Amino acid sequence: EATILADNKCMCTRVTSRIIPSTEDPNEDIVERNIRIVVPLNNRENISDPTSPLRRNFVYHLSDVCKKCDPVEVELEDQVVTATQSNICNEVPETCYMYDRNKCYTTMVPLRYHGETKMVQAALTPDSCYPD
Amino acid sequence: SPIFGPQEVSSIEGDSVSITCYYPDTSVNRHTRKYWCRQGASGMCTTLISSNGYLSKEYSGRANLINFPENNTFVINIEQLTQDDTGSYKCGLGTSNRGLSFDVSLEVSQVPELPSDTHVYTKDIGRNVTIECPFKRENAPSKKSLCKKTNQSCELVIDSTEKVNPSYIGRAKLFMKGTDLTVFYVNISHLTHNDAGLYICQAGEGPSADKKNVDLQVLAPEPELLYKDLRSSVTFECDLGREVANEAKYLCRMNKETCDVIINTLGKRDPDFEGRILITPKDDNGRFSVLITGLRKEDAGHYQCGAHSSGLPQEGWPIQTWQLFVNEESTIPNRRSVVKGVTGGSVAIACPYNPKESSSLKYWCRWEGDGNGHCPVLVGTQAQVQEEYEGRLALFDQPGNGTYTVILNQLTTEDAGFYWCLTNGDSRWRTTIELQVAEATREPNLEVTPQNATAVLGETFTVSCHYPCKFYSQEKYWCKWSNKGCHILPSHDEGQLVSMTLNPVSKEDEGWYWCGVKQGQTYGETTAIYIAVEE
Amino acid sequence: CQPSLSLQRPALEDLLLGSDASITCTLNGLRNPEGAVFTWEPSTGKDAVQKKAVQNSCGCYSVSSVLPGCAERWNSGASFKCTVTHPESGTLTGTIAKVTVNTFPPQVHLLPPPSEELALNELLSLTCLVRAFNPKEVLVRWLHGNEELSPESYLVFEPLKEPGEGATTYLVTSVLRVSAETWKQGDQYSCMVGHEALPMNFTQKTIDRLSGKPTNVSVSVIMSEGDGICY
Amino acid sequence: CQPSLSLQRPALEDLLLGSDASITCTLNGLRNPEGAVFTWEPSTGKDAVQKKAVQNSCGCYSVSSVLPGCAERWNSGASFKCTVTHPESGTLTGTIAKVTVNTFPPQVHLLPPPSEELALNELLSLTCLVRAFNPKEVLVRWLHGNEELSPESYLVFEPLKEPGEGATTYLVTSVLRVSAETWKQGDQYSCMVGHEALPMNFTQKTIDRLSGKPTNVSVSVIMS
Amino acid sequence: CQPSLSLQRPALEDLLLGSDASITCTLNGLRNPEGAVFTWEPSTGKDAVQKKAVQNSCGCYSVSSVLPGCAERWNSGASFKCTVTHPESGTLTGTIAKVTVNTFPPQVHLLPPPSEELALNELLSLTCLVRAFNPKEVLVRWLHGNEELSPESYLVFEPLKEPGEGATTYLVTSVLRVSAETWKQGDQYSCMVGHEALPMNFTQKTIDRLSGKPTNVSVSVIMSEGDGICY
Amino acid sequence: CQPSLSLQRPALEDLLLGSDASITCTLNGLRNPEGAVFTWEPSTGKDAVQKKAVQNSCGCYSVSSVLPGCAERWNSGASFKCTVTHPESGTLTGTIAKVTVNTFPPQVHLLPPPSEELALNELLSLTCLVRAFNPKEVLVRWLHGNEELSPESYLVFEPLKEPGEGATTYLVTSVLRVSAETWKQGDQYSCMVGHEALPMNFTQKTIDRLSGKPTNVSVSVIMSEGDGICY
Ligand SMILES: *[C@@H]1O[C@H](CO)[C@@H](O[C@@H]2O[C@H](CO)[C@@H](O[C@@H]3O[C@H](CO[C@H]4O[C@H](CO)[C@@H](O)[C@H](O[C@H]5O[C@H](CO)[C@@H](O)[C@H](O)[C@@H]5O)[C@@H]4O)[C@@H](O)[C@H](O)[C@@H]3O)[C@H](O)[C@H]2NC(C)=O)[C@H](O)[C@H]1NC(C)=O
Ligand SMILES: *[C@@H]1O[C@H](CO)[C@@H](O[C@@H]2O[C@H](CO)[C@@H](O[C@@H]3O[C@H](CO)[C@@H](O)[C@H](O)[C@@H]3O)[C@H](O)[C@H]2NC(C)=O)[C@H](O)[C@H]1NC(C)=O
Ligand SMILES: *[C@@H]1O[C@H](CO)[C@@H](O[C@@H]2O[C@H](CO)[C@@H](O)[C@H](O)[C@H]2NC(C)=O)[C@H](O)[C@H]1NC(C)=O
Ligand SMILES: *[C@@H]1O[C@H](CO)[C@@H](O[C@@H]2O[C@H](CO)[C@@H](O)[C@H](O)[C@H]2NC(C)=O)[C@H](O)[C@H]1NC(C)=O
Ligand SMILES: *[C@@H]1O[C@H](CO)[C@@H](O)[C@H](O)[C@H]1NC(C)=O
Ligand SMILES: *[C@@H]1O[C@H](CO)[C@@H](O)[C@H](O)[C@H]1NC(C)=O
Ligand SMILES: *[C@@H]1O[C@H](CO)[C@@H](O)[C@H](O)[C@H]1NC(C)=O
Ligand SMILES: *[C@@H]1O[C@H](CO)[C@@H](O)[C@H](O)[C@H]1NC(C)=O
Repeated sequence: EATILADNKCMCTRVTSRIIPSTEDPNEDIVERNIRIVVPLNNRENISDPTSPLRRNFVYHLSDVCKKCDPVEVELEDQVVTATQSNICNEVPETCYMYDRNKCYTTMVPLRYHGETKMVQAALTPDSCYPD
Repeated sequence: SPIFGPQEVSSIEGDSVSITCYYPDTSVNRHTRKYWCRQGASGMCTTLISSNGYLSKEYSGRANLINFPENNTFVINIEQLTQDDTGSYKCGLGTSNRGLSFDVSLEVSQVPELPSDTHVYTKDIGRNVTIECPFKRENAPSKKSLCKKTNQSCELVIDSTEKVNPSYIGRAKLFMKGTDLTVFYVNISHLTHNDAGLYICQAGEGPSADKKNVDLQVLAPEPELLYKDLRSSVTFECDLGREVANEAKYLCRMNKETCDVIINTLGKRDPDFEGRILITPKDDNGRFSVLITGLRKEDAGHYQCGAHSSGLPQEGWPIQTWQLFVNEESTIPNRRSVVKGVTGGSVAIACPYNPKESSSLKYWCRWEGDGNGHCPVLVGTQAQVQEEYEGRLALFDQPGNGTYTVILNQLTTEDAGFYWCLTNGDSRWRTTIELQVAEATREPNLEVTPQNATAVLGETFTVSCHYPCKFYSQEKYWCKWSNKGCHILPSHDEGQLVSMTLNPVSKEDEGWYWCGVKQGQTYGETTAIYIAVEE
Repeated sequence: CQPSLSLQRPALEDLLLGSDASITCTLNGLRNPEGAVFTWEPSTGKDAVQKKAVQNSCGCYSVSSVLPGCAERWNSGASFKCTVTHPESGTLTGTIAKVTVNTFPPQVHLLPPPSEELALNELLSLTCLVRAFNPKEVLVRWLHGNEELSPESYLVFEPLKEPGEGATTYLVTSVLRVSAETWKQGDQYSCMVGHEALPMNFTQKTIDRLSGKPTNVSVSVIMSEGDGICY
Repeated sequence: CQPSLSLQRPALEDLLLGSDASITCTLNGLRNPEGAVFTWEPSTGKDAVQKKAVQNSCGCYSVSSVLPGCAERWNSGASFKCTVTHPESGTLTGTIAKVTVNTFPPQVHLLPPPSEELALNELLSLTCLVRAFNPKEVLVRWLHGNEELSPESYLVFEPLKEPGEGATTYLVTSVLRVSAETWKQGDQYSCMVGHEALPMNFTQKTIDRLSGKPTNVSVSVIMS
Repeated sequence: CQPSLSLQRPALEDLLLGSDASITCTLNGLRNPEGAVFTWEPSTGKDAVQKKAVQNSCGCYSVSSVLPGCAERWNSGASFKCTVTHPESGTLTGTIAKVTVNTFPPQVHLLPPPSEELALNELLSLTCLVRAFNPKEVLVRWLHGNEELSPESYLVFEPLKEPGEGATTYLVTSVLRVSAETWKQGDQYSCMVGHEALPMNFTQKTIDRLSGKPTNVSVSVIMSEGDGICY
Repeated sequence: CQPSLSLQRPALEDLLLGSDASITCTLNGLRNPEGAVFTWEPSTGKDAVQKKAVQNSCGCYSVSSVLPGCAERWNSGASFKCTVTHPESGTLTGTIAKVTVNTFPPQVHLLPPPSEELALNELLSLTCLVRAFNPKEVLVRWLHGNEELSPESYLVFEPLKEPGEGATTYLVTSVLRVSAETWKQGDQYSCMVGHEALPMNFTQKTIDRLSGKPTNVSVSVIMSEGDGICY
């Protein structure tokens, strides 16, 4: 079957690849790459803040897709030190075109109550943001 | 894809069904929208039932949806089924436009006929049945036969005069009871799918009015579903009767055709599961509880358990099938699965468990392997330590936090193998660790100064453990070893040694004292040392 | 005018937007004057500020009894039992039990204005369709992107049970009038729905002139480094 | 219980397939039994049939009466006067007439279903927004493209005043759950509104797969 | 030769892979016998070892004195010193401390083998380009599917300053020869780099054949008009 | 200071630019300032030239002499046996020539930039991986398509012996910084390489943006009413 190389929910993109025997030469093997992009039509430039206008630009870099920010342990026959797998995983939140079901995105909205104001938070994803 | 369920279901006209569907363990999938839609010729999956409050008119009052967050599944009950309910169905979460779902090919049959008016027998395969065939009292002192009806001609298969069929020699036998019954009772100790068909029993050689037909149907046991997560464990409970208790069981996996054996009671084992499989003792009921750890994609498929003198899958014997689906979206943290230790040093393995079942019993054994799949407990919350150790082994039950640590000092090549993380808990988080040993490569980071410690009774004694900068920011501790664990000893620390002073001295202070470290909660490299007192 | 005790469910706006689930044990239907005593089981120290008796035009009295600081009980589902004694109505009990057997979260759908109101350029009508929710009581408000609108500027109809075969659900529709000037001028108008079964109790929906694929969409896509290195 | 005369105007169901209408009078707040007489002024061949009287939760009675055969008269703005006499309050009289001084016809606006329900493949909520009319009484009836749906099938709300200034213009709404299959097959689901202000006392609107199709959306794919 | 003092900061492998910061204080340039004294200011109990003296060209002695102050001490930014008193003359003093002014982390770039070698079946040259970092010393290691290869198979080059302007940075390009067969069997060959600026002090980049440059690519763009969830 | 003979090989620059030869016979570690004599095999035409001497750090001295020899004697492998003589030191004689027994041509390999830097649109890196050559000496240069690039704009790491088996194969790397703007216009940047075992004494390779781009760059757009997404 096909092998997966990156499946980033933030900016929905699925980059997979596979090795197929070259039809013109059984000795040679071709490396095919499949990509699946999901460009929405109702999201905004910022998905956490709804005041931003609709996003109709959708810039897609391949360096941002296969990022793997998560750290990984390394063994050099002595210590099991930790290490990162990217050089562009800096920390202001980056732009995420689409939502991630696992994550919970909320927004602050002021409301009135008996002549008083309160900062209540709302959930954009009904399925997500549950106390469990 | 991650959704698993019955790929094919077969019911009957005017009957109820209870379909179950699993899904990963997440707050979303538990609180999301469950749905049960039917797929037509246009591709659009027509929704019929949902957990939001929708119910199609066709299923009004007949079906009902329930979500079990504890089970982490959701069942779909249906009633008053018919033939029009046949078709391709789905079972997933959210919407049908996505992929989270599992196709279903429900083909509801109709009750065709009961032509033989007396006795139907539609049971499982490899089981035992009692074929009843009454007759007339006047025909008792005469013929007592049973033939097999076919589209070509009838064939005598069983008879009291030993005139039987080759395919039933030994697999069946006639039994004549007393008490003035006037009815035939025939046993069939071995059933097969080919044995199905129609049979005709009759008494008396002449034309008797008891030519009674019989409808025999041999079925297979409903494969029990097993929705397990990746890198987890599983418990295959094969509970049969006492008849096969003294026989040899087995456990195979169905491939593209036949079943590939994996393990049996004769010591055989597949190299793929070497270290992550065993067999539990056999109780008086002949129940088996095969255990497997480190689940992977290749483990998914149909598993089968049976019994035979050879302990191999032979057609015509009891069978217990399972269908295991491995969920790639597992919650178990990616463990190392291998621990490369060095002789003389020490090792600190972390055995996990569900933090809710912390008030349970935990154990730790060494996988023997070739003998018969054993697991002799070496240390636990209640079990002590044997004599082969007398140190170099202890438990450290972290108050909660999810996991507990195990220490193993004085390592040697004879300790390499496989070690499991057992516990009296239904969480089934048994992790398998492959312990690899290597020769003395370099010196240990922890070394005590007085090696042959010979203290004196009633006289202050001191012992200092080396403390390199490698663990400068880590915690340290001295603990006295016991057959149940290690008791911490409030010692003195130095900014680069770890001192330990015993102002008084009693003969009970002797034993194995340990010098270790701690990184907040976990442990690291440690060392042991025996302390004796003179007179 | 006969005796009749009833435990009034606390107001949703007094439960979500606030933190006082003031329960009321109303003893309505009394042809005779007042002079009763109220009692509760979960005595958490908060004394039941008993209220006066109102004499409706029909000619009968109705007493009330408040219980503040019972939010934890409602969230946990602890049943509330009220006992009232009176010469004409000695024995009288009322029971509260939060619905936690077949509750569903509301499904909000902020629809855009029609096609004719746009041509008029006078006033537009926005509708917020809230669907699927067993608890009848529901809260609905509107906001001008970030400024809450007064209740007198929009309308909120009464919930009604949804027909059809299945479970029990309700449905409401709130209307908001907007000027075409603010609509064309990129002003985000949102609908806020408050409910108990929702996660965090609230869900928001926004809309503007770009309701979503309004026949005029200028989309772009740039897949750079498609043949690069995917670590 | 203080007796009080309350006159009721015929409902919108008179202009329906029915024949005649019916004006009604009622006297609420009576402690004495029936026995009065509901006499009228425009009793031209119309039998002033009486009806049973009910009670309140405290003993206050409620007499009633009807006047059949006054459909054409009321339609022409004819005035009617009610007159009753009972001991507890002597004689009580009232007057009514069809209101047409400030009449405004409704403005139907059928909204399409939201794109969120399309992904569920279940039912679709079709809305029929009404607006602009003084008489809050309004008739609402859905149609499956020339088929009359039952009242329990669809849903209708109550009229409420608008949040504006200048005049009283109420509005109503109505939601209908249509099967997604029929909605995709191409079946018109019309909304019929009834009001005396409209010509023929009926207005109709239709909607199904008719809208600016989004076929003009421009997508620009660049694989630099 | 003329005597002189030189404070050598601890190495990197002895600091990141190891946590002892053996800071050295050498007294070179001496053409006379030894017999000096070394003293340190941060006397944390660890007695400073006065190593023996070696002999350089033209009979130029050289003394050294180390101090294992551990990585934590040298990491906190404490300023160390070395006061030495030699016999050939009066006395001398120096100072040394960690630097964190214009410190930048390296920008690792694991380049794949060139197509010139893929056409054959011999060895493939893997390059690990390290760029943008002020601290000169840098560690470079490789792993063949969780297995560190001996340094006798790598080809690390001394850092050299960039030719641009502005900040001061250095570059290195470690090379590793890999069998083409192993490159086709699907085995990984990652490159690890150790640096001070790096949070966690280690970065990794791993590349099998599929991450490299493919040939027949297939892109599939989708226009989802529903919710903005990726699933 | 120990007087010792030393023969310096001519830089490959002059040899691959139009110069016969220029071997330098030096006598380092000399003590006392006084002249010397240098004899050798008589080349074609030129005789001998005594260069100026200098001192060292601790006082050592060094006297040098150049021999503008012949390129034909180099290609053929002839030796320019030197012989130095002066008071206080003995008569030292050395011999050096061309290594014409095992010579390999450099296998140049020009790699493209990474996908990361190609996206930042700031500055890209180009590597000229050279390998396979017994004589570690080599001349490396860059070009801006046709113009001669300066060495102050790129780097040239020192050669190093490969970890191979058998022959003494070396390897070098040269990083060049290029602006992404030139890249967008489709410019070129080649890598000049000069070696002894190279016909024409030169070899280069260019970097036009394509450099064998992938074939069949497919693409598809999906905008149907039914998303039908897979998982
Ligand atoms: C997680 O999933 C499992 C598997 O579906 C759930 O187990 C069943 O869940 C259903 C629905 O909640 C329960 O239905 C109730 O059952 C009550 C009594 O329990 C009987 O259930 C079976 C109903 O046919 C019955 O066969 C069963 O007999 C078995 O146990 C007996 C001893 O208890 C034993 O003597 C028998 O030989 C046989 O082995 C139970 O007696 C009933 O009173 C209710 O009205 C309702 O029908 C089942 O009981 C559950 N157990 C089953 C089917 O064995 C489980 O509930 C899920 N988790 C949670 C938290 O619910
Ligand atoms: C169906 O019935 C058959 C018949 O009983 C079961 O198999 C039978 O098991 C008995 C076990 O008691 C066998 O008899 C015994 O054999 C032992 C030798 O192992 C002997 O020492 C005892 O004295 C006794 O005779 C019997 O041979 C055997 N028969 C056959 C045909 O296998 C079978 O297990 C039953 N199956 C089920 C699913 O119940
Ligand atoms: C998108 O909107 C979100 C939510 O407003 C922004 O996150 C907030 O940013 C503000 C201002 O910097 C902070 O005060 C809040 O604390 C943030 N809320 C969080 C992090 O939950 C976010 O900055 C916006 N995106 C961008 C790119 O600016
Ligand atoms: C035929 O099959 C029946 C059913 O298995 C047998 O009944 C068994 O009889 C023995 C001896 O009495 C009991 O110990 C078993 O418990 C019975 N079976 C069960 C399931 O309980 C019967 O013996 C078989 N043979 C004949 C001749 O009937
Ligand atoms: C929702 O309302 C309940 C009512 O008491 C309250 O307890 C809860 O805190 C509210 N939700 C959040 C996220 O605060
Ligand atoms: C990396 O090492 C330096 C020097 O010891 C230290 O200051 C820094 O905290 C380390 N980074 C970590 C621990 O993440
Ligand atoms: C793969 O690329 C080659 C190169 O031109 C082409 O001939 C062939 O048709 C392609 N095959 C597929 C399946 O894309
Ligand atoms: C792939 O490219 C080659 C180039 O010659 C062309 O012949 C072939 O038709 C292409 N195939 C596809 C599927 O694009």
